[PDB]
Amino acid sequence: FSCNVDGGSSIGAGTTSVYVNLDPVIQPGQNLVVDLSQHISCWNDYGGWYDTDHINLVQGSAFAGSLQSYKGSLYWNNVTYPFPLTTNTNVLDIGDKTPMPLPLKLYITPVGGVVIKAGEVIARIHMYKIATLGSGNPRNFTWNIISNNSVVMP
Ligand SMILES: O=C(O)c1cc(-c2ccccc2O[C@@H]2O[C@H](CO)[C@H](O)[C@H](O)[C@H]2O)cc([N+](=O)[O-])c1
Ligand SMILES: O=C(O)c1cc(-c2ccccc2O[C@@H]2O[C@H](CO)[C@H](O)[C@H](O)[C@H]2O)cc([N+](=O)[O-])c1
Repeated sequence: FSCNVDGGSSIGAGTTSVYVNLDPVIQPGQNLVVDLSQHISCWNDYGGWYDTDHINLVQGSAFAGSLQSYKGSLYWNNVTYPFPLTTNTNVLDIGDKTPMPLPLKLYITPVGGVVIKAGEVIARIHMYKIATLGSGNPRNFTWNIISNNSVVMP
């Protein structure tokens, strides 16, 4: 099982930064929408749904410390969860060799000028993989989400 970010090197586990582009200006009462499906894609390394991979996001996925007061909802594979995650999410099965954009979005409500600083971590999303055959070769991933640009709110 592997993923990449913006079509870069293949990733089988571990921590990777994911750089996003956000609307530079938002109004009071407006949320930021981070569509991670545009950045992270994953696939099964055999194809044909041989040794199908089972992927979920993990309780403890959270905002960056600086943004701890923010509110959020996380969309994963047809379901929306409050963020930070206090439960794991549903499981997404991956079996094609052709990369699948991850069905992952984050909706962020700023609480408490600059609402997002360019270059700062926004959120840390933990992901778990286990496959079907043998031990399933469980793997842990972290996606550290970072904006390329600042966002301001009047
Ligand atoms: O385990 C890894 O860390 C890892 C494995 C592989 C890989 C490459 C070639 C063939 C099979 C591979 O892994 C198996 O894939 C199964 C179906 O997805 C299934 O996931 C199996 O459990 C798995 O062993 C690639 C990378 N990579 O980042 O390019 C990473
Ligand atoms: O090892 C497992 O069985 C397992 C691991 C994870 C996981 C994936 C990604 C990042 C962190 C993860 O678990 C945390 O690991 C901490 C120690 O490193 C620490 O042990 C935390 O308690 C733990 O939650 C998810 C699942 N899962 O089923 O979604 C299972």
